[PDB]
Amino acid sequence: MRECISIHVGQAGVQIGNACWELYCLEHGIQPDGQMPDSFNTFFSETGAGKHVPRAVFVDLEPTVVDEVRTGTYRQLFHPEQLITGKEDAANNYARGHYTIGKEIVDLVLDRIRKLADLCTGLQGFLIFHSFGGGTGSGFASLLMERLSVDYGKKSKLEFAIYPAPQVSTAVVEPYNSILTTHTTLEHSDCAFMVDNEAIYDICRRNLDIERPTYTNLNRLIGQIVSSITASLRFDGALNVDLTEFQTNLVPYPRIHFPLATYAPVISAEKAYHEQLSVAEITNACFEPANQMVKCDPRHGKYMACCMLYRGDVVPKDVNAAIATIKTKRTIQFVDWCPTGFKVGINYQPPTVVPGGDLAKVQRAVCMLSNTTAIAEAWARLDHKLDLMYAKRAFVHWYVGEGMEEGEFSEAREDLAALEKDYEEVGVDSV
Amino acid sequence: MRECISIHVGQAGVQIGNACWELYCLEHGIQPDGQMPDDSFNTFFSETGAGKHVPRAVFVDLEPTVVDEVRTGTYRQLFHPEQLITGKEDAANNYARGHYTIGKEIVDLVLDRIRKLADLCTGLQGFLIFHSFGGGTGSGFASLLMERLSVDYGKKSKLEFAIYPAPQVSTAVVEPYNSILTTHTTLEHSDCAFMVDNEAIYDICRRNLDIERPTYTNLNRLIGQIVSSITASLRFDGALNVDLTEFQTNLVPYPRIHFPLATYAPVISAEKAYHEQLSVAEITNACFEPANQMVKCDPRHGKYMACCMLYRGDVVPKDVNAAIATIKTKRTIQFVDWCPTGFKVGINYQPPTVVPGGDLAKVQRAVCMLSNTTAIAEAWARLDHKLDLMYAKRAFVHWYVGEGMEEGEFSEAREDLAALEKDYEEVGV
Amino acid sequence: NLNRLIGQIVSSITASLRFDGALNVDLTEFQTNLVPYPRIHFPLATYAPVISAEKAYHEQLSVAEITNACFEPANQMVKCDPRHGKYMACCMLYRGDVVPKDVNAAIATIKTKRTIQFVDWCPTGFKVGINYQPPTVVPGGDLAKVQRAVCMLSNTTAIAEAWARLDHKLDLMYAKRAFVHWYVGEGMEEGEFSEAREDLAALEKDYEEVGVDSV
Amino acid sequence: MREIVHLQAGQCGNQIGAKFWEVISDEHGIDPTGTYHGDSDLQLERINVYYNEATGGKYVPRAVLVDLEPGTMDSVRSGPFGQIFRPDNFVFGQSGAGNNWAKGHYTEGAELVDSVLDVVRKEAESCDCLQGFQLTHSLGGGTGSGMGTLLISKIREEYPDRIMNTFSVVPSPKVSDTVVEPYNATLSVHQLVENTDETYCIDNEALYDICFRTLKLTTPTYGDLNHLVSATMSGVTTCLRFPGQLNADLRKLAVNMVPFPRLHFFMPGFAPLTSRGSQQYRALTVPELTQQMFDAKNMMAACDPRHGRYLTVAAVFRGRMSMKEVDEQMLNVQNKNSSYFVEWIPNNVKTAVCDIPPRGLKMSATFIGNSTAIQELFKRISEQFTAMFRRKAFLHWYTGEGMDEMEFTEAESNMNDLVSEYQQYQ
Amino acid sequence: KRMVFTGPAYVKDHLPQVAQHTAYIGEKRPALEKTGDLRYLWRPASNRSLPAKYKPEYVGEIGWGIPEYDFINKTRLQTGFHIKYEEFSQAAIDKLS
Ligand SMILES: Nc1nc2c(ncn2[C@@H]2O[C@H](COP(=O)(O)OP(=O)(O)OP(=O)(O)O)[C@@H](O)[C@H]2O)c(=O)[nH]1
Ligand SMILES: Nc1nc2c(ncn2[C@@H]2O[C@H](COP(=O)(O)OP(=O)(O)OP(=O)(O)O)[C@@H](O)[C@H]2O)c(=O)[nH]1
Ligand SMILES: Nc1nc2c(ncn2[C@@H]2O[C@H](COP(=O)(O)OP(=O)(O)O)[C@@H](O)[C@H]2O)c(=O)[nH]1
Ligand SMILES: [Mg+2]
Ligand SMILES: [Mg+2]
Repeated sequence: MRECISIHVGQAGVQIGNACWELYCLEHGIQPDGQMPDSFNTFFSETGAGKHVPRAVFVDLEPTVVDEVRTGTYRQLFHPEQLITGKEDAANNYARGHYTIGKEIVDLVLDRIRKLADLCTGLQGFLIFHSFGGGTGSGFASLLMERLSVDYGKKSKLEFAIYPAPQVSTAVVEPYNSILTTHTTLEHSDCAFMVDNEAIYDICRRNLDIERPTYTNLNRLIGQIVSSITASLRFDGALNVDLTEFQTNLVPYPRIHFPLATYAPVISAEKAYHEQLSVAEITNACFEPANQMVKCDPRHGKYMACCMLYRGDVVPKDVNAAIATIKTKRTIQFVDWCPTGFKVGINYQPPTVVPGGDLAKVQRAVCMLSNTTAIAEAWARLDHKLDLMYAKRAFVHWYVGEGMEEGEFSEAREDLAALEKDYEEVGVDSV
Repeated sequence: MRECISIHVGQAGVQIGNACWELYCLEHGIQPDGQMPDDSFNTFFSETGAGKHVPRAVFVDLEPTVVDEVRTGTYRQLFHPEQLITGKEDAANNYARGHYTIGKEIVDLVLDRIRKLADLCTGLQGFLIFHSFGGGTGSGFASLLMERLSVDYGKKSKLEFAIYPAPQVSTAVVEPYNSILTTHTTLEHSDCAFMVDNEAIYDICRRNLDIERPTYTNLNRLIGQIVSSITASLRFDGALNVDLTEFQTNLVPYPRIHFPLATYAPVISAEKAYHEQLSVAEITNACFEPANQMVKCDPRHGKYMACCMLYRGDVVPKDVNAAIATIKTKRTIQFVDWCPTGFKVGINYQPPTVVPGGDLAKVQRAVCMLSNTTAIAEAWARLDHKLDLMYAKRAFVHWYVGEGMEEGEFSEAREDLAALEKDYEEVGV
Repeated sequence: NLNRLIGQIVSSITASLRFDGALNVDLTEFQTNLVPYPRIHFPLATYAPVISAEKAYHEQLSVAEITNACFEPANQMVKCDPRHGKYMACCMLYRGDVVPKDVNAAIATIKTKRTIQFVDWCPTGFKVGINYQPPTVVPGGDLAKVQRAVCMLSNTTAIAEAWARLDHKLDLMYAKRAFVHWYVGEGMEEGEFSEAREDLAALEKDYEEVGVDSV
Repeated sequence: MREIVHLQAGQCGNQIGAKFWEVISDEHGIDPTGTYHGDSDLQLERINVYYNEATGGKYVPRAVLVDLEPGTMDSVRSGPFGQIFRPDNFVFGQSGAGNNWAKGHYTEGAELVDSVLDVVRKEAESCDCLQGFQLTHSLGGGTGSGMGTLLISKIREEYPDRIMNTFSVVPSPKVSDTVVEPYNATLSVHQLVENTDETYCIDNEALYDICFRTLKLTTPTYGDLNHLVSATMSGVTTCLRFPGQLNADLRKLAVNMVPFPRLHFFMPGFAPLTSRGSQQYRALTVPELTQQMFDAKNMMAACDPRHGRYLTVAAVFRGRMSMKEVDEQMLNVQNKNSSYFVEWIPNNVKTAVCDIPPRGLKMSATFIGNSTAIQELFKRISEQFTAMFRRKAFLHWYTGEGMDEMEFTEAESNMNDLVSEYQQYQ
Repeated sequence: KRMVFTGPAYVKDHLPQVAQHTAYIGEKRPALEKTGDLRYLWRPASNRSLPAKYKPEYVGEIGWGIPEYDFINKTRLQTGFHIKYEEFSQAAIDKLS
């Protein structure tokens, strides 16, 4: 009745998901083999043999990220036919996820998506995990978006993309790949959330006591920000929102569908002995630039729309007091054509703690979903990084030999310049 | 009073029976020595006063190397010593040697044993003839068996479980010669001829099962599971019991168009069956794909004519009609305009049994569709092409004529199969 | 709840044969008084003091108003309005402690009212009989325990209006020959219904033609 | 002393009778072994209508069991209530009909009808005053349709002054359970039109719909499906076994229900149908009962009466109730729905009441309806027939027996005359 | 043709396999608002269940309480209003006979 389908395409998606499903099975009573010694079918499917198989499609075109899942402790909990494995790595080429080697495996992914959705009766969205830098996450996700939006249609697909940071990066062809995967997803998507790894590094350095972080900590934080989205289905609260509720509260225009996501009480265990974690400080603790999970200061933009989901012992009385004081300060920018701005959601389920994880046992937690005009500088810098390299068509000779012509970059340029002019058109006011 | 007499002729027939009668003793309480430590065994097993149970089958072959395995197998105390008839000379992939020279010499022994088995019977209604279209004994000696039985026992419905030759992979070379003649001499004496292909169980065991590199013994178990699904209603109760007479007045519209297929839906490993939901609306939906059938021919070339469904275990009827009502609403699954009814259901009330050390899962539901499609006309067309390319230069004619054949019956079975193809095109207008 | 009313009507009818009174009426003066013609013998029936065990003891029940509420059209056992027809001959049977004088008093009131109309050839109209015994009551009965009772028999021409719908029902049914094969199977002709309808129409003609005057 | 004789042919008729005798044995307090163990003396008072008395207080049903195959009576006898049936009344054949009307009518039916007539002549002449015959079969089956109609023909020739009533299962509108179902149904109901007196048509899909929406039962079986047929089955002969304020036997309903001899195709119903989770919250009174009656989705046939008009409607009530409200509500439901009844008949509803409600229900009732909307049920059968017959789909199992094409043509002609007769009165 | 016996070798009868559970495996969690059986439509409760009675055991019916509540009609019974057969009526009765 309240199901959701997860597709973890690329390496980043499944390396998020291996901790994400630990979080999901820990919030319920499911052992890691698949047995329990309603309120679970939003993410799992109980079978007659007593096993609890999740609804997830793990897909990568190279095997070295799914075989440790197939030999790990979750080998008895998954369904060993949906763990789709390719042969050759996409290898950071958009040609090798959308044109050459992605098209002989996408039929199996579509068939497994259809088989997973036929069992359900109350579908209300998708949870697609990818990244905007690589080749699998930017090539194969954009391939199946065009299929899922033409065979399902009105369903509200939700996606999670890791945006390339300003300063730190790993690939050097990702200015091409991000614009290429933006050009196709922009007309077949609903609400995708940007996260930058540099901002999570700053967060895990500043208000988190642990230095020298691995990728597991970042994946745990991302799993916590996803688990707060779907906390209103398996747990009933005061103000409940569904998955298609997000589709109509954060997308002012069909082109502008890139909001951010911040988790407010990302604080240590030793420092939590010292703080009064009331809702008043929590509500504006996420509003600081030091806690935003995208490296962009809000003051050069305006907060176009905002959505908050609360958890734990949160009374709605002081929520109104906390949210009223935010729009009284002059620095939280707001312009004329959106006077309301905010939306609230509450629940009675405390945020859980994974043993061995770093996040402390806090009992009040909010996540903010917000789309700002302070993201146009990221598009400007990606546009500059593309046009500095296309001055003499540098890396094109790998792409053209594997499926498409040179003209596909000019169309992406004409798309992103239109997006930039749309953002600066939205920013100005009408007197 | 619903008995069956099983005829296993040919290497393929005896090797299939080695699995069918392994399953049958397991489904009842029959020990391998023929002992049962409350009378549902009677459709396949007899009764002798010490408590011994003797099956009703005739294992007959022309070379001894196969039946000698059964004589020294793990079932040597079960079968009647006389009912394992064997010859002394192999027919050697020759319709002539199995139909005119060696088969006529030994055909009286098997008919006598069949007559004795029918004299032990009281309410016999079916014949289960197991062979393959490939070799000499299963194509010539089986043909002579149905020729003699159809004139002797009258209107008794004989059902035939024959192995079709695949158009791409085949063992022998003379395969079209040994299939065309038996199809010509079978077409007026059979009632229903369920056809199974070897390549289409290979791809199923590669795909549905995670089996790589299988043998014949994996194929024979699936064949035995289907044949047990056919005669499940004679042994156990259920909402709708389907005996062998309405497999015959329901599945075949015209006296010549009697070549139906078979398909077993819940075929899956015993490890994937944990994590997959075996709902009746799913297995029926997962029965009509071209990739889940035991004939290579894609059903999208033609239109279905009559389909019969057999359900085992706790299958309740409304999801049955919901499933085959959603089937009727699919534009891909196309029927003929002259059959608005189309389907037939039968419900049984026991779960499908699994042999220990087997491959198939422990499941509570089971579907066996016996479809009859126009698309088998292509399967006759390619074998017609194979006939015409060989006979044009008399490729292997002398091996046949030298064993009591002529030239004219080669040039009449071609016209017989041309007429059969013309009939198959006629029903699709 | 109806069979006790019919039993009370029939017990009031034969009340004079059972108990003594001032004016006993035997079963022959009913015929001589209420039946003018051999064919015109279809009267009504009215039991006026029909009341509950609670709406009886809030009121006095004299003979002036139990003889008055009886003439209203909401108290007879056949659905017909007496204002359409003309009364032919009327019989009143009083049970219980009824002095004979106020019977004639209420009679003089009834003949005074112009809202009801009689036929001209009946200058007398009313035959009365006073039984001296009160009615009895049933355990668990609907009817109250009362001292006075009256049962009217009224020959009116308004009962032909009750016959004016059943013939219409027959004209609706017989036109399409419905339900006829159940009758004509056991020794019946298709034309018997025709003569039955003609006999009923003759009865309607008789009731129409009695109430006219020749001057 | 108005005895009835029960007949059952085919596995559908046998498994419907196996639940009807469940209901009747529960009503009269009869043990599985055949002993009376109820409380009241009213349940024993007319036990002769459905049961035959024997010595020692053992009661045997007056049922005749038959088919062509030994498949289903082995389960019928070995069930919970299989010991009550007489071992003499078990007659059977050898070859299954194979869903063939030819095999159940001329080859095997001809050599098996003689023993069934032996059993019926044994049982019928022992009764004091036989009221009529009752049969259960399936229109789409082989040994039911082919041989129960032979039984009807062979019985109607010997008692021409009784009442014949059949208990049919019509082919479903959407999903067919047999591909020769129009072939096996057209001939059967062609023989059924001229011989029987009152028939009752049951569709499986309508029962699934009423068990899924009104009953809120997502998973009913066939055994629970036959319980509603048993409900409308025992509700029509309740006045022959129990006293009431206004009694009506089977012949009274036959007189009040059939205006012309070829129009006797009735749709059965049942009034108090609730869910399990909504039992505490029903408040059974006559208004909601008669409002649940005339609802189009309370019907046990696949015919929605909105496309047609009711001719005559029966309503047999059972239990403690008063009487003005019954007449008032058959006035009301006829008054506001005058477009759905016939204007050339003044009163369309026949009412009857009884005094003893069923075991555990405050009151109950049974709906029988003669509507001209049943012409669409024969129309789809005629369309499927004339689509299969045009290309000679499966005919060679009939002319391969010894039939003729012209008998198929005259069966289709009779169907068209019946449809035209039902359409003409609209 | 008819058998004397429906069992093996023309002796005794056939005892089929009986399904122990004719109902349906709830493969998922079985619902609380699920009306699984259908014998609940008229089930008599254990021990206490209402029998079948007649009109004298009814209320407000015919023959109900006639000898019990006879005191209501006693005042109409004890009056001296019934006609007593005197000498002349008895003489007429004897005159006819
Ligand atoms: N948070 C997080 N980010 C990751 C993780 N693994 C890789 N990334 C990010 O992913 C970016 C590169 O894109 P990928 O998703 O790895 O590329 P891909 O989709 O796997 O394409 P291929 O490597 O060709 O298969 C890097 O810049 C990393 O920042 C991870 O485990 N956690
Ligand atoms: N599926 C299946 N096919 C078999 C099996 N055994 C033999 N075959 C088939 O048998 C064919 C070989 O010709 P046969 O019919 O066995 O030859 P024959 O008539 O028996 O003559 P002999 O082999 O000498 O006894 C091949 O096409 C095989 O596909 C088996 O166990 N399973
Ligand atoms: N409601 C119900 N229908 C049944 C039952 N058994 C069979 N049927 C119906 O009977 C039809 C099959 O015809 P059938 O009489 O069984 O064939 P036959 O026995 O060879 O004459 C199917 O359409 C079923 O819907 C049952 O127990 N209950
Ligand atoms: Mg990778
Ligand atoms: Mg061989």
